[PDB]
Amino acid sequence: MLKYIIPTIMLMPLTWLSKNNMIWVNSTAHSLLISFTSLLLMNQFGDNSLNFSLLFFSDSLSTPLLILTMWLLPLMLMASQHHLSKENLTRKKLFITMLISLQLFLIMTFTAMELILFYILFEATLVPTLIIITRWGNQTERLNAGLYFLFYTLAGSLPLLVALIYIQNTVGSLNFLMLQYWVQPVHNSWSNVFMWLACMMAFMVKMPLYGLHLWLPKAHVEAPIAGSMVLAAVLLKLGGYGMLRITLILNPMTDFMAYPFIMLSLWGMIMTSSICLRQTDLKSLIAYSSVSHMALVIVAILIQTPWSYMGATALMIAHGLTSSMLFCLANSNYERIHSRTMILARGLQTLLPLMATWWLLASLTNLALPPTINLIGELFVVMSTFSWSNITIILMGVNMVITALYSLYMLIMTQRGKYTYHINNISPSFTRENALMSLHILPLLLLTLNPKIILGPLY
Amino acid sequence: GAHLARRYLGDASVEPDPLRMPTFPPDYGFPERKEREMVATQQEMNDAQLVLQQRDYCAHYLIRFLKCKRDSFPNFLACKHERHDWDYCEHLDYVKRMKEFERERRLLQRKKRREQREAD
Amino acid sequence: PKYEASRLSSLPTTLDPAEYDISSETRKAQAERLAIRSRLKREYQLQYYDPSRRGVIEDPALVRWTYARSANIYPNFRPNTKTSLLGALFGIGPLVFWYYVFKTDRDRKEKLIQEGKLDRTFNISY
Amino acid sequence: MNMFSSLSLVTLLLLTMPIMMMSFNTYKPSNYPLYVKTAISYAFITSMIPTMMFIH
Amino acid sequence: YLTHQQKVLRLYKRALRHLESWCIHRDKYRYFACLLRARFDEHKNEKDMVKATQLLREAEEEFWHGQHPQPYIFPESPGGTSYERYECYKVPEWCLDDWHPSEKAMYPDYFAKREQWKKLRRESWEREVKQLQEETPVGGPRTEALPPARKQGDLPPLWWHIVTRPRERPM
Amino acid sequence: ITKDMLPGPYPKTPEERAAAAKKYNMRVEDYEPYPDDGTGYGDYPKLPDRSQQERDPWYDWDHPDLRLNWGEPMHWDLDMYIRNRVDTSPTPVNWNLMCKHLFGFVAFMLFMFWVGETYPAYQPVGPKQYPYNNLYLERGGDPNKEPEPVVHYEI
Amino acid sequence: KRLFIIKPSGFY
Amino acid sequence: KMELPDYKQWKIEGTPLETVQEKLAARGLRDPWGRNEAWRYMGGFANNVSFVGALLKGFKWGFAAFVVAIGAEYYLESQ
Amino acid sequence: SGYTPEEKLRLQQLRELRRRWLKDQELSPREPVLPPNVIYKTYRHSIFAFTHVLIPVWIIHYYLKYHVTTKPYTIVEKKPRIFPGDTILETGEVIPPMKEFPDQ
Amino acid sequence: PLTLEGIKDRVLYVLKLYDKIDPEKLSVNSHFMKDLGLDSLDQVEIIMAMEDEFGFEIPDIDAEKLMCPQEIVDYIADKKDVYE
Amino acid sequence: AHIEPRYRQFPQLTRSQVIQAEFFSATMWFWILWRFWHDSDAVLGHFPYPDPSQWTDEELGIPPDDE
Amino acid sequence: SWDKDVYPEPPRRTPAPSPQTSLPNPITYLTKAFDLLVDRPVTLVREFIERQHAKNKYYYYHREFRRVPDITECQEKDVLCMFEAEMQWRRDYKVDQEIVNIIQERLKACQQREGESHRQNCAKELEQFTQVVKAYQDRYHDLGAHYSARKCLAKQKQRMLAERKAAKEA
Ligand SMILES: CCCCCCCCCCCCO[C@@H]1O[C@H](CO)[C@@H](O[C@H]2O[C@H](CO)[C@@H](O)[C@H](O)[C@H]2O)[C@H](O)[C@H]1O
Ligand SMILES: CCCCCCCCCCCCO[C@@H]1O[C@H](CO)[C@@H](O[C@H]2O[C@H](CO)[C@@H](O)[C@H](O)[C@H]2O)[C@H](O)[C@H]1O
Ligand SMILES: CCCCCCCCCCCCO[C@@H]1O[C@H](CO)[C@@H](O[C@H]2O[C@H](CO)[C@@H](O)[C@H](O)[C@H]2O)[C@H](O)[C@H]1O
Ligand SMILES: CCCCCCCCCCCCO[C@@H]1O[C@H](CO)[C@@H](O[C@H]2O[C@H](CO)[C@@H](O)[C@H](O)[C@H]2O)[C@H](O)[C@H]1O
Ligand SMILES: CCCCCCCCCCCCO[C@@H]1O[C@H](CO)[C@@H](O[C@H]2O[C@H](CO)[C@@H](O)[C@H](O)[C@H]2O)[C@H](O)[C@H]1O
Ligand SMILES: *C(=O)CCCCCCCCCCCCC
Repeated sequence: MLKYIIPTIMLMPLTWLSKNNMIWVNSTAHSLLISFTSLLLMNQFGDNSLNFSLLFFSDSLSTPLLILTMWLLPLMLMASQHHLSKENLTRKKLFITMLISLQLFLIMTFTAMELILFYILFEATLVPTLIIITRWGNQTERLNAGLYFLFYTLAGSLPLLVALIYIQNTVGSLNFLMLQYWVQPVHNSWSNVFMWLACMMAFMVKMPLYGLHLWLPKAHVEAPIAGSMVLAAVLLKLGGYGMLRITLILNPMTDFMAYPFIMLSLWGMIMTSSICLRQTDLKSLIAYSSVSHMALVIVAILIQTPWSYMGATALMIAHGLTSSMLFCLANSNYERIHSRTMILARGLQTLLPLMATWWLLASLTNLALPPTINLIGELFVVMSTFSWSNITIILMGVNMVITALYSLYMLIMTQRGKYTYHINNISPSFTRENALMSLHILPLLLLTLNPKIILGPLY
Repeated sequence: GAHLARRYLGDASVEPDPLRMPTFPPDYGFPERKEREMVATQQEMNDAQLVLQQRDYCAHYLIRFLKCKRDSFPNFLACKHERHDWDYCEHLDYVKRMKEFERERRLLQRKKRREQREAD
Repeated sequence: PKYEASRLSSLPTTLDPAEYDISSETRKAQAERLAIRSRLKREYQLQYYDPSRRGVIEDPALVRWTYARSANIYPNFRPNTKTSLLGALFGIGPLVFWYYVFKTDRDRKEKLIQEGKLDRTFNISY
Repeated sequence: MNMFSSLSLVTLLLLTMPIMMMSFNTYKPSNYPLYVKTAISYAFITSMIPTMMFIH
Repeated sequence: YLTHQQKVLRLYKRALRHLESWCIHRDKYRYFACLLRARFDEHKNEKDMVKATQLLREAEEEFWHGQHPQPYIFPESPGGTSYERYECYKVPEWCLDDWHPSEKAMYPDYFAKREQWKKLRRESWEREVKQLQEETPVGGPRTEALPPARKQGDLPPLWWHIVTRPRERPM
Repeated sequence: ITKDMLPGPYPKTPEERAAAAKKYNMRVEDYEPYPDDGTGYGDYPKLPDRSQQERDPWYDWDHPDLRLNWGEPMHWDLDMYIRNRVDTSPTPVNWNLMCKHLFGFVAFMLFMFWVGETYPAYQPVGPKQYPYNNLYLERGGDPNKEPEPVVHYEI
Repeated sequence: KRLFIIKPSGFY
Repeated sequence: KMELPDYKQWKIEGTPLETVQEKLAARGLRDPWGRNEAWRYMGGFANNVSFVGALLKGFKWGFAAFVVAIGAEYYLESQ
Repeated sequence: SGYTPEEKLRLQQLRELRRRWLKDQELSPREPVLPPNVIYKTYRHSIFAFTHVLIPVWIIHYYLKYHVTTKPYTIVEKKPRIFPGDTILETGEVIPPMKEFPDQ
Repeated sequence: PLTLEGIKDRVLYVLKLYDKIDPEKLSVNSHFMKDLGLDSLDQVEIIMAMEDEFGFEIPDIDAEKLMCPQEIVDYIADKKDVYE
Repeated sequence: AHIEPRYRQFPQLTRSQVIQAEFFSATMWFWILWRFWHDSDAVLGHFPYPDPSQWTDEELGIPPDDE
Repeated sequence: SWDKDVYPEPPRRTPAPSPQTSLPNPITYLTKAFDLLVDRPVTLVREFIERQHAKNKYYYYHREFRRVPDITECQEKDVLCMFEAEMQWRRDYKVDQEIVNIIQERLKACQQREGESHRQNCAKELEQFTQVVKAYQDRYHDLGAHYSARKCLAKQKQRMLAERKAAKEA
């Protein structure tokens, strides 16, 4: 992984030693080059994972998550450089440094062999993310959003640290390859119930699980666009990636410990989908849409079937591009009208025709139109939960109806109807904004031609 | 319709049950009853790929019609005579089913009329 | 047959008994209502028609609405009998209901599999 | 076989061609509606060939 | 807020439209349109207002009972089949300011004339505001009515968005 | 927007009620807040529960699509009452009567379908007869076994 | 006659 | 640009509008908008087919071609 | 009910402006200033058939013949119906006729 | 494709087919009440006839103000963007 | 245009539309008459429907009451 | 091109043209036009491409995996042996998935080929599919997403224990 870690680190001197007016050009060009080389991780084998060294490994789960992570950095830079234009030079370079450092922590997090190394980088991501929200958010509520984000995470993560250290004492290793062979079954006792909770709750909060999700709508409504993109696209998936790995050592106790969380997720996805129908803030609507989508991922991980694990992987990747695209779409309106209220600016299709097309394509992926990888992921989870229990189809089917209604309600409210008369500063879509939207949707749809690369190890 | 009023409004004990008929032995009142003859072999209907519901005692006419249709393409107005033969065979097949209903109806009526003898 | 209004079918204005009892007090009230609307209409129009204005005419009414629908709710929340029962019935109740529906269904299915009585002849995808 | 299958697929592929040309390669908005209408009429002809083979 | 006369005349027009929806045929509608006008005429000179209000009150109840459940609606009227149909083609005039210079170059004469309208709007704004200030009572405007231009060479205050509004069939 | 122009807690005193009405651009006589349970309405006005479809379509609204004027207080459930969603317009038939006829029609039809299922129509014919022991082999029967013969006689 | 059609900019 | 036909030609006589004017005359009423409807009952709008006439459009020539077509068929089957 | 004198005057003034504005939407003769029988009906149909039928059917047939049908079970046809009295091209076998029917 | 004179011709045409109006005393400036002796119910019917003539609705708030033929022409020309 | 609008009068018609409409109306009636001349069975009944009450007890195999 | 034993196909029996009409068959002429306008040009292009391929002949190989001791022979916690046994089991699992896929493809091809007689004429293919699905289910079903050779062996031993118990009491 040194061929990715080191060039990522080099982006920092690159940004700091650039000419004043070339910080965005240089950082964007070379982060795109790093993303190109990330495709070399597709050397996956049917039986063995790609095991580089004693520290780092990559398998079919972490590979698509790595490529998404390295793809997002250039997109984030493009998305940020307009609202940061008036910032002074040193504070721009600091902002870019936080983005680079987040990428560095993330690629190491998704490839760490040892669970305690994973924990430390898993936790290091809080610092740049918190700094980005509270320093470069626009509103007073960003300070409170930072605190909710910080302490929800640490409330669950500190128990995880104790559980992991306890496991290493008992088993002798936290190396994931070792744990695949030395894993022992988990017996019923109150000790193991709390071991199970300590091992899972930190990941549930990050997904987020319904009931522990209140931090998320705060964090998005307050974060700057780049903070929203990485928060939605990648940082939520730390929780999903965490469970997909740690559930290896929690069987067979997951048979019954999953029940409370499957119920919260199955009911939660309907509650949070219904909430989207009455949201007045466009960014808050997109944030609540993430909670509903990640509820499926939690259910998929908890029922532990080959089909559910494949659907969970595809869903995490697909939601990453869709949700980040939706935040970018909402931000482009915000840069003109400087408000997140959905009903403020309407009929925008009349004024911005091509942008309305990006809105349509993002909506259709959000509601999982076949054969998008959004639909592939959701369908695989639906297929596997039906085998878990036939009645889940009622809840899963109802959530599909609600998802269409709010996905198209958002499209109809902002794009259709009559334009607002007094909003006369809707300038034409910039080339930068159009390129930003295409760099989301084009790879998303191209993946429909070869879905296997985003289906994970169980493929 | 007429038969439906008799069963649903009149006496249902002397009307055939369409789902349970026949209820009397086929040789009851029918000395030396012949068997229905089948002209088409099982292998012939297998190669003709007849729909299973079409593999009845008229299948030889359907096979002859189907062959004519193929051989007369593109003239889709030919094989009317062959179509009529198959249609007519089906009509007689249906009339035979109508006689089975009437035979059962009269036997049921005879039984009740006889069971009045054994208690009058 | 008199009109029976409902929540989702209002009483027509022409059938409103009060639409014809327009006294000097009511006419005074109507004039005051029109005065507010005209005052707001003039404030809006002076910005809307201003040739040098490019942007959004911020509406305090819209700002108050979105604020009321979010930020102002918890500060005015009081845990009492009403909010506790609705909280318990709507938040906890569905989770318990679905737990028993699924737990009961899965217990039955597991028992059938353990006795070879559930037909899984061709079931090899899960 | 080879004519039946080829023509049945060319019917479907013909219908997608006006969509693909909207990628501006060979694009003449002068009369796109006539172009689309002509594509349907040609697809109808090509689809009758495998229909005739099924009828036969 | 509607006077008694306004209410009675609105009921007459509404009742004739629902009557025409029932009759369909022109000769039949003419017959019953005259019978209906006779009923309104039978009480035209009622002077005791209490009695007249009772007549109007009862007439509205009779109208509600006998209205067509699916009356004819003019296609472009609210609730009609063409209502708001062309709104998606109505583009505000300010959008033209954002045209690329090569787009404006295609209509040199249109954009020269447009520049004169913007000059007229700019030169007139301050006088428009001043007139509204000095003609509005101290408390504020009590109705939505706007005045005309008084002096010659002045424009009626707040004219731009009425004059330059989109055409009803903009394409 | 200053904090004094934002929604506040439920108004306790008549001076507060007069102040809240002013902030919302309403007559103090028309201003009525939601009941002061613990539900979080604060002092936001309670307006008539009417769809925007019910508003005059000929008035020159600032927002014609919403039928809203700039600066007028918005209904708490405005987003539920836009013209694309819940309509509360008066109906030519009373709501209660409308439910009786729709439910009654549905209930009658369901009853009569049960009746027609219990007393099916059919023709006066015997069963369709098939050769080769009711097509035992064609229907997939095991070649190695033997069905009890199904015999059909002439009539 | 022919009337100018007010459209948003299509150049970008 | 457009020449409107002379307005004096619109008379209610000879139309069902005349019948309505007689029914209203019995009661003492009058129909003042009658002439504004007259054009709908005059000219090329005067006579329209009945429902049976509408269904039987083209029956005369369809029947004529039928007789010739079957007359020819009998002639051929004769030879 | 009728326009007040002040309403009449304002409508008259707005009416003059609106009509001048609409008149100003007319395009001038040079606008837009743009930068720089039977047989001809056979040609368009001939070139269209070549680029939209012949070329696509060349591509599909090549694709089907040399890639799709070189793999098992990619194109599966229902086997032809065989009636009594038929001759098999592959073998030369002659299917026997059906029995002699009874008269009907 | 309406014109200002075409609208006037048809507005006067409809009024000349109304039995309560002397077709000779009718000018574009005649006031339905002061010059022609009609009442407010007659005014409603005239407006309804204009809506049928031109196939669109004139709301009661606007309709009640049109008291002469010329005002009807001006109203219709305004709604239909007729400038010649 | 080639067809000019009229005021309160029957519209202008072309010969082509009148003749084409009549020809296809006549084709509909020729087709119905021709089809009904050859295929009246499709409307009236292909085969006779028997009267079951007129079948003898011999052919139905109904034994006499004393058997 | 492919092994006919692996992907069997019954011999094909096409009837000969036996027309009973005097009208020309539009398909026959269209068939001739297709061979002239489409088949012949396509074949020439392919023959040219095959000429270039014949000049540059090179080979690839099907990888062969030697057998290694399986999980039953591995000592507890001996990762070095468990790793090779686990990798072999994972390869065999992928192969068995494709064996089932071959049998399902045979079954689906038979159903289409046999037309309306498929129910009687595809009994052999349906039997083989039924047996292979049963064997595959016994090996691999219910292992979960975190499956392994160890869990698969535990599943088998439970099945052997039940079969022993039933046999003994019987
Ligand atoms: C014995 C161990 C010592 C190890 C020291 C190794 C590094 C020594 C670096 C010495 C050169 C530093 O260079 C000094 O700082 C920066 C970075 O170049 C230059 O100025 C900078 O301006 C902007 C950034 O503000 C950029 O275009 C670019 O980074 C550079 O041009 C100064 O004009 C130069 O005087
Ligand atoms: C998705 C595109 C990604 C673009 C990435 C851009 C960076 C590319 C980095 C190229 C690295 C090549 O690295 C070097 O390649 C040469 C090929 O000449 C290899 O050369 C070797 O390959 C194999 C090794 O088993 C053998 O045939 C032989 O030993 C030799 O040919 C070296 O083993 C490798 O060290
Ligand atoms: C979102 C919140 C999620 C909450 C999830 C709650 C899950 C609850 C799991 C209950 C099972 C706990 O584990 C269970 O504890 C009991 C003690 O009570 C243990 O009981 C143990 O001690 C008792 C002594 O009393 C012995 O009789 C028993 O033989 C022994 O098993 C069991 O070994 C174990 O089966
Ligand atoms: C070929 C069609 C086959 C299906 C035909 C189905 C017809 C079945 C119709 C069932 C619906 C009958 O529903 C019934 O209607 C009558 C008529 O108002 C109602 O009658 C009641 O309401 C009316 C009006 O308020 C009042 O006069 C009074 O209160 C009472 O008569 C009943 O309260 C209702 O129950
Ligand atoms: C194998 C044969 C297939 C079917 C062939 C059928 C061919 C039939 C051709 C019919 C052509 C008729 O042509 C049309 O006939 C109608 C008859 O009313 C004439 O119409 C005539 O009567 C109508 C009123 O009844 C009026 O339009 C007018 O009095 C007069 O024109 C048309 O002027 C003539 O153009
Ligand atoms: C006789 O040949 C049977 C023909 C079927 C007649 C249908 C009768 C319809 C009666 C209405 C059904 C009411 C429910 C019992």
